[PDB]
Amino acid sequence: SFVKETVDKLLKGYDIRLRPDFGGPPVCVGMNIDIASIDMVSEVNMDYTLTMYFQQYWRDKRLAYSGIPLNLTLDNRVADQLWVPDTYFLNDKKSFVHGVTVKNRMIRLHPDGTVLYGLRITTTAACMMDLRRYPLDEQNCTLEIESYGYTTDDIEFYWRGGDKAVTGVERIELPQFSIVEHRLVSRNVVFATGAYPRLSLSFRLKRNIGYFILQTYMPSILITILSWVSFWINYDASAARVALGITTVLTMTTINTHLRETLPKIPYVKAIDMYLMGCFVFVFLALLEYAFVNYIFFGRGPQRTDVNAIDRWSRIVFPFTFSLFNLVYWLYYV
Amino acid sequence: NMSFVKETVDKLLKGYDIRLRPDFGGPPVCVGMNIDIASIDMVSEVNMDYTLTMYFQQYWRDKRLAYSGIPLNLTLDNRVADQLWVPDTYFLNDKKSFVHGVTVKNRMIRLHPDGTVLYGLRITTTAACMMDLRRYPLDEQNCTLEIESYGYTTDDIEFYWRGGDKAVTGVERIELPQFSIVEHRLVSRNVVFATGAYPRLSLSFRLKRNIGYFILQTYMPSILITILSWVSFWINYDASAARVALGITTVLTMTTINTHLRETLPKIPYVKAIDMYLMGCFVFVFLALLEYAFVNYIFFGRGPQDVNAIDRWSRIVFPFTFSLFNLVYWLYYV
Amino acid sequence: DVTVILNNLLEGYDNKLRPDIGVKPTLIHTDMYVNSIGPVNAINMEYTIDIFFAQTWYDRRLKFNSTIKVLRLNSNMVGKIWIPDTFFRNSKKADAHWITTPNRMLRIWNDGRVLYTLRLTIDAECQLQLHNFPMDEHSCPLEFSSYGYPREEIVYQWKRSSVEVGDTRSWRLYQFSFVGLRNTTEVVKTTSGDYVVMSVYFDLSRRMGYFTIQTYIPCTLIVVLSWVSFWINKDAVPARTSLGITTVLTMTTLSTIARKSLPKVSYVTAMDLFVSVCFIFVFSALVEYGTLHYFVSNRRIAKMDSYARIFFPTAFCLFNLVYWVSYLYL
Amino acid sequence: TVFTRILDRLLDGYDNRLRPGLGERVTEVKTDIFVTSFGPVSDHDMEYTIDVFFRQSWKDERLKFKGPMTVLRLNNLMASKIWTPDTFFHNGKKSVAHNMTMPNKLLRITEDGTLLYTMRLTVRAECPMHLEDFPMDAHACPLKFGSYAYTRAEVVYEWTREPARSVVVAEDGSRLNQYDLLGQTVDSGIVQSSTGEYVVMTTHFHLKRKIGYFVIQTYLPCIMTVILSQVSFWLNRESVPARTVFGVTTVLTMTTLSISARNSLPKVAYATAMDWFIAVCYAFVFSALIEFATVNYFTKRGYAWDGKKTFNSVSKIDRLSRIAFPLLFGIFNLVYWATYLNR
Amino acid sequence: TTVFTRILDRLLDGYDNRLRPGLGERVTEVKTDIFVTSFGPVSDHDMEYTIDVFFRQSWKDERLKFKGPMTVLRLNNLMASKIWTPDTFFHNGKKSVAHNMTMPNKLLRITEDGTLLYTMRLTVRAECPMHLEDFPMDAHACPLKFGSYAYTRAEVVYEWTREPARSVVVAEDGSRLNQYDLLGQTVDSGIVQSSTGEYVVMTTHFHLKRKIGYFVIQTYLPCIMTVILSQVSFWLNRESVPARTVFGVTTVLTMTTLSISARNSLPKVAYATAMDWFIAVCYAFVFSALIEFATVNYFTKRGYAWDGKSKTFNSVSKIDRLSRIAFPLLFGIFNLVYWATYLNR
Amino acid sequence: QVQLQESGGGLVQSLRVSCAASGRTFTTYIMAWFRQAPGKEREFLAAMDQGRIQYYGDSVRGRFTISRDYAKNSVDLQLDGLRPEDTAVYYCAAGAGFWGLRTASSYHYWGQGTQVTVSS
Ligand SMILES: *[C@@H]1O[C@H](CO)[C@@H](O[C@@H]2O[C@H](CO)[C@@H](O[C@@H]3O[C@H](CO[C@H]4O[C@H](CO[C@H]5O[C@H](CO)[C@@H](O)[C@H](O)[C@@H]5O[C@H]5O[C@H](CO)[C@@H](O)[C@H](O)[C@@H]5O)[C@@H](O)[C@H](O[C@H]5O[C@H](CO)[C@@H](O)[C@H](O)[C@@H]5O)[C@@H]4O)[C@@H](O)[C@H](O[C@H]4O[C@H](CO)[C@@H](O)[C@H](O)[C@@H]4O[C@@H]4O[C@H](CO)[C@@H](O)[C@H](O)[C@@H]4O[C@@H]4O[C@H](CO)[C@@H](O)[C@H](O)[C@@H]4O)[C@@H]3O)[C@H](O)[C@H]2NC(C)=O)[C@H](O)[C@H]1NC(C)=O
Ligand SMILES: CCCCCCCC(=O)OC[C@H](COP(=O)(O)O[C@@H]1[C@H](O)[C@H](O)[C@@H](OP(=O)(O)O)[C@H](OP(=O)(O)O)[C@H]1O)OC(=O)CCCCCCC
Ligand SMILES: CCCCCCCC(=O)OC[C@H](COP(=O)(O)O[C@@H]1[C@H](O)[C@H](O)[C@@H](OP(=O)(O)O)[C@H](OP(=O)(O)O)[C@H]1O)OC(=O)CCCCCCC
Ligand SMILES: *[C@@H]1O[C@H](CO)[C@@H](O)[C@H](O)[C@H]1NC(C)=O
Ligand SMILES: CCCCCCCCCC
Repeated sequence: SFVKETVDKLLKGYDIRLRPDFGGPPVCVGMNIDIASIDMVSEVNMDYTLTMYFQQYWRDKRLAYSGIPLNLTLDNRVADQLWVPDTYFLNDKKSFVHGVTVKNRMIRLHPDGTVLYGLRITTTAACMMDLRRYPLDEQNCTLEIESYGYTTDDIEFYWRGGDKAVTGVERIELPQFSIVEHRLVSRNVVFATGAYPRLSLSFRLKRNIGYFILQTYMPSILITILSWVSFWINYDASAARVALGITTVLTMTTINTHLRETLPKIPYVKAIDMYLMGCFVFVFLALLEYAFVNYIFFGRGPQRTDVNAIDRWSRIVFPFTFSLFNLVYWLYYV
Repeated sequence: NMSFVKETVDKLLKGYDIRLRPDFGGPPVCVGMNIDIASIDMVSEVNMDYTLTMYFQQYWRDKRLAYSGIPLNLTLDNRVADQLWVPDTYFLNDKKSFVHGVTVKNRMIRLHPDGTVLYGLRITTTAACMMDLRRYPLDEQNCTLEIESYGYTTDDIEFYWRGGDKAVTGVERIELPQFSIVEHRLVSRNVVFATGAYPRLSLSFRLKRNIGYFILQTYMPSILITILSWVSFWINYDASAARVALGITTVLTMTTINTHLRETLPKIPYVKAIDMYLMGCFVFVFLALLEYAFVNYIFFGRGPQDVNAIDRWSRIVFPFTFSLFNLVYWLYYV
Repeated sequence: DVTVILNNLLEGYDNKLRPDIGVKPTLIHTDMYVNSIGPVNAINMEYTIDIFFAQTWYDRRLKFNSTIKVLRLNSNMVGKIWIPDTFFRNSKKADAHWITTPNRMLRIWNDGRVLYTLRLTIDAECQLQLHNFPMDEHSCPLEFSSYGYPREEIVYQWKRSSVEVGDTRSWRLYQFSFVGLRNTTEVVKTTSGDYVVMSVYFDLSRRMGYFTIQTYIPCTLIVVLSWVSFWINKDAVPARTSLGITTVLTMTTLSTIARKSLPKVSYVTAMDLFVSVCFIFVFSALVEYGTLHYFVSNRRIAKMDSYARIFFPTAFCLFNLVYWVSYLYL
Repeated sequence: TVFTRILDRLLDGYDNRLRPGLGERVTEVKTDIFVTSFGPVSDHDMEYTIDVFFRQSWKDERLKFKGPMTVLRLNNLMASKIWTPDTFFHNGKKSVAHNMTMPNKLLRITEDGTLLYTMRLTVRAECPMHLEDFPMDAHACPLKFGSYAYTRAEVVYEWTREPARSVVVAEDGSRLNQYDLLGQTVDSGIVQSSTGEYVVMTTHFHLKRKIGYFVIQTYLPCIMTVILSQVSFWLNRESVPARTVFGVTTVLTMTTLSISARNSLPKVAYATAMDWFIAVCYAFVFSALIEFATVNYFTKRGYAWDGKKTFNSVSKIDRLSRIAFPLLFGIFNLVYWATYLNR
Repeated sequence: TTVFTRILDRLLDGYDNRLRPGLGERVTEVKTDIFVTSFGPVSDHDMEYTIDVFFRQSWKDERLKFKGPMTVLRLNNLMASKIWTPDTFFHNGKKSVAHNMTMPNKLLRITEDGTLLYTMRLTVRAECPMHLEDFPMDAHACPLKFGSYAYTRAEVVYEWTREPARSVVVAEDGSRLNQYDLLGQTVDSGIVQSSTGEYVVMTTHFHLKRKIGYFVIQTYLPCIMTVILSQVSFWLNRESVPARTVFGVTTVLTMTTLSISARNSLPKVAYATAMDWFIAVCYAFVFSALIEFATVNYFTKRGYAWDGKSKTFNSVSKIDRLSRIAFPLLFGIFNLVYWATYLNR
Repeated sequence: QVQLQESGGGLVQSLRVSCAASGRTFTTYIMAWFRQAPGKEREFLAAMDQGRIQYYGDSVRGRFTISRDYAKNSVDLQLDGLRPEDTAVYYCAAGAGFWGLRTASSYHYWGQGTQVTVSS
């Protein structure tokens, strides 16, 4: 009864087209975010999807009321009758506000004129990713918050709560990543026309290497080791060393082609391609080694170093070079 | 000058009732249609439909919208279409369609002094196309687009192709990924029923599938594997390791070709022309390996209780039968 | 008659204000009817569910004195009266239904009781722990609360027939089996305030019939198949080498299927452990012959095949005993 | 002139929030469905698409009128101010009401007061499936619809004609690649819920899968691969490398076929009829190599018989395997096919 | 405060948004410029690309002249929908999005003299037809054509605000391409003719060159090594019949595996690309290496090879000697012809 | 062999010049016309891409008309108001328009050329 009179009085004569303090100091808009979840980190599309509770705080003297000590929570449809900041996300590709059962939006008024405006937004933000070190890569994805049509002479942005403005990051579980840290940046984009407010929220994602050890690196190492067994097989066993050598080449090809089908399509050379190619060369050279051994004994036999010396030399250089190749690879990318 | 145009438009829209068709109590209003096709894409064999974007124009005369004193055609804002009468034209085989709305709704309303109204739309529609793929990939397809009036018979509305055979343009500028448009036709006919005849227009294409990719990736590798299985006939019958390894690896190779083409090609769960050829080649390499087992059993099993005749016989029959199989196959589907 | 009653109720009615605003919290009784639980998408860590969501509260502003006991209406009057802003907290995507008309129901009794039901399809979020895959069990939740009204303004409460299900066989669960259902209630503290959150937990257990036939048995047979070399004469170098290396190639092919329907989690699942150990067994069988061939020809040791005929079958049976006990029972 | 006047007076004092005959009778809605095309069936999603012309006819005495006209066609804006049945599909997932180029709805009013409501819809509906007999499986996909907010005491549904002739499918309205539309069964019943008892109209479409694709792609390659494994029993026991390579490459061939066979089938956690067939074929190919391991264990002389000392006799294990293995596989096929084709 | 409110209400009294400025008097000239914030991913399978732009349009409307203390008027988005704006659409656009999160990303500004500035943020998905005959050594010029949908050349004309080269600005970090390299863009305007009249079209072409390094390591190098591997068998002794037979057949199987995977990385087109011919030639070479051994084995008289201690033994096949030279030479000649054909375009 | 045969032209005091394309379909290629004055340079005249967008040079804007017959795979040039300055060799070009559709270096397929002589 009494609340109905006060609420109707506030909206009577309200001009949505005018910001608070239209001719005076810029309206200070504070923002804090609660990250509900993060998912769909796509290396192919170079973007990510996060759901969050985006809340904006500002003061409007036109909406101040007296005689009621309560904080009036109004129906979400009243937001269309009030002024709200023109906040948008610069790197957002596709975003929406959830509308079940009703539109996920809140308007809460305070007796001093403070307005709390909350939205539940699922946005897909573009993230430029450098995958030359994939899978041992660390990514930095941001979210840019800006005002579309207001300069710092009219609106100002700040993180409400300082470094605690963004909450819920520590509870995010990514199957392929781990959030090392997050940062909050509040800067003005100074241009010739004027300064524009901007808030930046950035996450540093570190890819987990455990998946690739079991599926990529260990299978490639064991197949490469098996190709060295032919060095201990007698050189006369032509049908055995060739069969052992050519099947490991086929096995390496099967591993390489399978990974190309299950991993994301990133058409440039990555750290995972160099290792697979290196292992493919080693099994290629192992089969080539016996061909040199076979040709020396048989091809240059009747015409007439030593046949057994090549195999004995290869029993040391091949295990040594592959370990040296791994040592260079793992130090360079870590 | 401009102020005169403003009052003329107000007079035309004063008293206009969008619930009445032109010549409501008289002869049916003739609606002339022409289509400018922008592109055809996503011709899906799995979903049996294709997606096309087109400029859809409709012409009809409305004497209520006749103006004098202005020698110009009045191109009005696209939002004026909601204040006029437009035909209830729908696409019968349409599965999913929309009108582009960037930067505004892509529609036009152009008025002519005699009363002729031009109503153009930019529509992207996914139209159903039932495909007979028994001859895939050596097949032809006939995809149509049906245009009908939802609630008006031939007594109220009539359709015709404005310009005759030149009504539809842009067909020859289309470049499909795996097809080639041979010809297109325009059909105007009435759907006769007991209640009455309903106008209908039909635009149809004839798609011819390109064969270059299938020759290089499906037929030629399968032919080479089949020819390789005949090498066993020129190896000595006592070379069990050589002939069996050659025979059983070609069977494995044919299985690799069949199973991987199953994943690559669209999922069409019935027997096609591509499946018969792959199955035919699989049987031939199966019989080549089965041939050696008969040869080996004769010499060693029934031996103690000539084996060059079966190999000499196979050196001719297998090349001859496979060529005959190709002759019957390519004459049937071409 | 009825039109006058409807017009009178809407006259002087402000839908921006909840019933009993400033007096007492609005008590809401909620019921849910699970029409079907859709497929569980482990890759995206989510599941689909279709429900009929019912809410009941009291609005004294809607009392009417008449011979009619209850007004039974369609979705037309939904936007005219106050409606709770209930939203599903763990929903990635939710949609109501509109064919052929908005699937909503509004019923108002003469004493002011309002019943509001609607049909929803919800893609809720479920964090799956796959350490025991494919012998894993999950309890996927479904939480909802008021978006803007704290615990001092809107209080939710389960009715007696809180959650009801129909034919569990008609559901679209291919990989999981419904094995139970629970409902809870708690208070969650956020920046805006303290909210009453109601949760429904659906217990799911994966079925291992497909993985036994496709992975566990073919992998076991190949490991047994690699033991055939131990009974082949050591002089048959091409036979034992080709048998050993082809089993490794076949085992590599089977290792592809291990990670097919699950996300790229970076911890060793039960399926990965079995496949990797089976790969090591066939790997060691070929290495065993390479050592035997070298010492006998190229250079206890001579009896290595005798011990390999016993140790390899014994070690694999010991592994299976430890593997199938630590996961099925412990 | 007169046509315009009648349209204006129809909605005078009309309340679209109230069904016809509220407190007087039970609103009777007569419905019939014309299926223009039975769309594709998604086994992975367990849903089927269908495009229909949904016709609904009822009587509303508040819309009577007098004039020379007999049937009144209504504008869609005017048709949205008139009460219409709240029909919804119980098993529908996400249905699309076509809006190109205008809303595909039509409302006709006769002078008697009868209304005819026709709309064109694409309906995606849940079709639960039990694929334990895949690919020799048959399904009855249902289509259930009824009122949402009105119980049977207020709104009832009837078919316009006899139920067999109240659902019409076009001659070429079949968009099924893997199934065959045997026929449809039309019935109606009562469903009781927590809010009341509702009239439900049901239509069951009967589908049967085509087995021809799976025979050429899966069954024949598996059968021929097994025969190749059993072929090695006719090779001489002295050729150890030949019979060893033969045994393991057929195992690898079966592994390749088993993997590709489960790609076509939607991901279910239970064993289908095709899974059991491949599992048995895997055992037969596996047992063929185990059989040679036993034969090789009793071979004395490495050399084999020549054209013209002593030679190894033909193994009794090989002789019995040339009969027992082909016979057991033949018996299994006779049992396997007679089990599922008699379903 | 009240002065600002009065001008906004006074502006639209008598205004008719259905009529373009200067209707029947002059041509409505629109000055446009585009700032590309990100040139998004290019989809080879769909033959389309995504682009994020700030689209600007400027024109003069004498009906909106105002006098007051302020020189620039900022309009609410509701009021901006009551004023005539150009019906600019993208001719090759497929499905574009006008962002409205959290508010409509539009801005209409009016100067005192009646000049309007209209900036909007758009995500445009445009079709880019491609000739993939030279894949993966192909280059494309993806266009971006826009103009008026309803107004002919005699009613509305579009122009670039500045010199056309400087009118379209791409951000330094704009490129979001994994497989292509954005070399630059050319800006031009032209005239199109349809069944509804002559229209002015503003075109921008983005020039993309595909990266080749990925296909060299994944496809080209393994194929070359496999062909070299098949030719390695020519150095084995002719008496190793099982060894050279397994060598020959397994290289064919290895090539078959590589060929299938390499096609899965290419969009589904039915014509022959440049990589298809390279694999087909490599397939022929590996096929011939096994046929060559079949000819060598057909003349091997004795089943025993030479021994270290030393009877007559088989000689080195004259077919094998020539194959050690012809096959490496023919494959090397093919590589020079293949690369010089496509890298010189 | 892909060739761009050019017909028409000759001694003209309205002149229409055609360009027949054989050996390759240029439906999705940009077909352009170029003029080469004696010793000066090669000058862009007109072009038309797949979308029928017409481009013209400043010196011939509104004077020359370019039309493409997508069915017959040919491009025609309509010359009106000819001047002695236009007396030069006219070429027919087709290319993908890489790095600008006005640069001569962007076109690969070139016609044999046609000589047009204007005498007043
Ligand atoms: C950024 O931009 C985006 C857009 O790009 C924007 O999203 C849009 O947001 C607006 C709201 O701001 C949405 O509009 C509402 O839509 C409600 C229904 O939504 C469903 O349907 C949408 C399509 O609308 C058609 O169908 C509905 C019914 O299904 C019908 O009501 C409409 O009139 C319309 O019908 C036309 O088309 C159909 C065919 O489709 C024809 O059959 C028909 O003949 C007619 O031609 C659809 O788009 C929606 O999908 C979207 O959302 C879902 C999630 O919900 C998502 O999954 C999808 O992907 C997609 O995004 C969805 O299916 C509709 O009920 C609302 O109507 C209200 O309110 C309007 C306000 O103007 C009012 O005019 C109406 O009358 C009505 O008032 C209520 O309605 C109650 C319910 O019916 C009723 O009980 C009340 O009585 C009252 O009705 C009347 O009230 C008056 C008194 O006021 C009384 O006199 C009368 O008698 C009567 O009782 C509203 O239209 C829009 O749909 C969104 N679009 C999209 C694409 O999302 C986004 O919000 C923007 N963000 C920001 C921050 O700015
Ligand atoms: C999966 C099979 C498991 C079998 C497990 C059981 C395996 C098992 O018991 O093998 C022993 C025997 C081997 O028979 P096989 O013919 O292979 O071996 C002969 C046998 O050892 C004779 O005794 C030898 O004669 P002798 O030394 O000169 O006097 C003869 O020497 P040679 O003169 O020819 O050189 C050998 O070749 O097989 C059976 O009796 C078949 C039983 C029915 C087997 C039914 C199988 C279905
Ligand atoms: C794809 C190849 C198709 C080739 C088709 C044509 C194949 C074809 O004609 O083969 C026959 C011959 C085989 O020669 P090759 O050296 O392989 O075989 C020797 C040859 O048969 C001698 O005649 C034998 O000596 P003789 O009889 O006791 O005196 C000698 O026995 P031995 O002394 O060692 O005990 C054999 O080893 O080849 C050529 O001459 C190569 C010509 C150029 C071939 C160029 C091919 C590019
Ligand atoms: C769960 O629901 C039942 C009714 O089904 C109710 O009795 C019980 O109290 C509820 N539990 C909680 C914790 O609310
Ligand atoms: C004289 C050598 C013949 C070699 C034949 C190799 C296979 C040919 C298949 C037709």
